[PDB]
Amino acid sequence: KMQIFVKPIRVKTITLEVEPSDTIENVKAKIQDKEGIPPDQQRLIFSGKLLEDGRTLSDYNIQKEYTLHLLLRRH
Amino acid sequence: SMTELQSALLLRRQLAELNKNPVEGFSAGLIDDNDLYRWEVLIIGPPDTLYEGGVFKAHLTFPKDYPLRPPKMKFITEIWHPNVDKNGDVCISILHEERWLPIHTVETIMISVISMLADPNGDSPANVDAAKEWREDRNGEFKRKVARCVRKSQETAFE
Repeated sequence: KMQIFVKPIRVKTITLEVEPSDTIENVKAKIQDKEGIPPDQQRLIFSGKLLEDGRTLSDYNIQKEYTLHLLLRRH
Repeated sequence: SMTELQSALLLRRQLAELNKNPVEGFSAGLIDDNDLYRWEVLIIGPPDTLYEGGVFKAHLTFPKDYPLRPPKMKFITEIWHPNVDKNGDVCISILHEERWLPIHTVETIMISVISMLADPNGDSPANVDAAKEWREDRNGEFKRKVARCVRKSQETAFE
């Protein structure tokens, strides 16, 4: 018996065009457009926080080229 | 002054690195943007462990003379683990004072904490109760307890 690894070959990174005034809700809506994930399946994470839908990217000091973390419900 | 400047420069560069190039399995950042020494982190229960899927919030507090001295870590989310005190404090060897070195970063610490969830250290555990259940009944009560912790953590994550 031995051990091997398996990774997806598809690029998992999502690229978005946003404004600092966009809310986390709007960002989740844009993620759905590209990947087709319903908003209530996503939670966005950044700087060690669960980003709340009602706040803006500006509220979290999210600048250009930053990367957000995507949490999904497991089925 | 030099010590406060060195510690801040390192934490700053680390923060900027994680904002743009995060590492899979955790997110880390500042609780308050004006304080570089009080971090908060979200840790995902790694795959193929009893913690898999859990969303674990924790705090990571650095001294002014970092990297000479380690930070202290405390889980905010409730968790059942031998190396996690009942109060949430994380007692692992990499944070004493496999040991602490002035080259370790937030990323290096999370790698050790993630491995901890897969392989606890049996020397001087912080939760003797959890340590006993993990040695004697790993897939029974211990797995049951950890499963509850995991469920509760996912509840607050999608609130």
